[PDB]
Amino acid sequence: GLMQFTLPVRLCKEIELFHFDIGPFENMWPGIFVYMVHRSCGTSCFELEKLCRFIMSVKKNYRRVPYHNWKHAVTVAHCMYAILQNNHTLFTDLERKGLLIACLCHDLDHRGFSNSYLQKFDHPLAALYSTSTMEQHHFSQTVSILQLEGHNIFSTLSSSEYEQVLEIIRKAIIATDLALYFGNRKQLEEMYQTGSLNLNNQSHRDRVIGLMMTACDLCSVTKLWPVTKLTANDIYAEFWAEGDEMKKLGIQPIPMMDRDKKDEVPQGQLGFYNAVAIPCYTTLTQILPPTEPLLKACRDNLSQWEKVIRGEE
Ligand SMILES: CN(CCF)C(=O)c1cnn(C)c1C(=O)Nc1ccn2nc(-c3ccccc3)nc2c1
Ligand SMILES: [Mg+2]
Ligand SMILES: [Zn+2]
Repeated sequence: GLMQFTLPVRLCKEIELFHFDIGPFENMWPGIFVYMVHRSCGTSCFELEKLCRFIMSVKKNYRRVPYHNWKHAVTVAHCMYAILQNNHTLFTDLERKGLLIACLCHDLDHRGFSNSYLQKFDHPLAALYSTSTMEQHHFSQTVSILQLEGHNIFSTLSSSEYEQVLEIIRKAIIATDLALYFGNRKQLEEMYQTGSLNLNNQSHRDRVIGLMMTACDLCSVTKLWPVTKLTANDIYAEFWAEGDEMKKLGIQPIPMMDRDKKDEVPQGQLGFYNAVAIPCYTTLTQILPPTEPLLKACRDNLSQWEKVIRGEE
């Protein structure tokens, strides 16, 4: 109390932009997160001692995989922060509180494998959670960490405020299951077009917060081209390892996961931008107009993948 986090000038300003890159200095990421909570939620949302202890236990439970790591957690929270700060007055006090935490926690204890690999390996998590296998695990890890002594950042909330925030976080985290995204965006499309979209309807906020989660989760496609391209390398490093593991189980992996089919990456990025990213950011921009720079940067990065195919890089 009276203790602002502040950042150096270039970060203080660039952090407000959608395309911000949190940088290679790991020891600055926790401070970057606290700075975003303090400015998004207020310096009174969380007891600093408890928040710091929660952040460090969350960090310790991300693994050293090439993509689904602690840098991803904080990257997906920064995007969510930019959305919240550019749409200040559309979100409740409890939403602003839950959603950044949801983003920090959304991939907790990920191992670098798809729900499909879990299910074909017959991993124990695939018997406990038949659909959204990893995403039910991530929420489960969030509640475990919140119940450690000194880790309950939500202590000051009423019984009912506490239940509403754990439920915002659960739905936020489940929505990051891209299998759920296609149906969620189709329904959001129809509802905005027929004019039936209603932000007082809790089931409508739910869908809208779910789309925000998919947008933040995919936010490597909204960065400066060299961030986009270099993150892609991490992303394939996991897909190809998964593919290698599929081959070990006696299963031909999908092309996306086969390191033998590297040559086709450019065209696979095009499919993903056209089938997933662009429609995601299009529908999001319709509903929250100030998110348009996510759409515009996604478009620039698609045209960069096109250039790759055309031999221009
Ligand atoms: C993390 N994640 C999934 C969670 F693990 C993602 O989808 C995700 C998030 N951000 N970005 C950029 C990605 C991503 O690149 N997605 C995709 C999605 C489909 N294809 N198909 C190919 C391909 C197909 C045939 C031949 C070669 C390649 N390549 C991709 C790449
Ligand atoms: Mg995930
Ligand atoms: Zn993620």
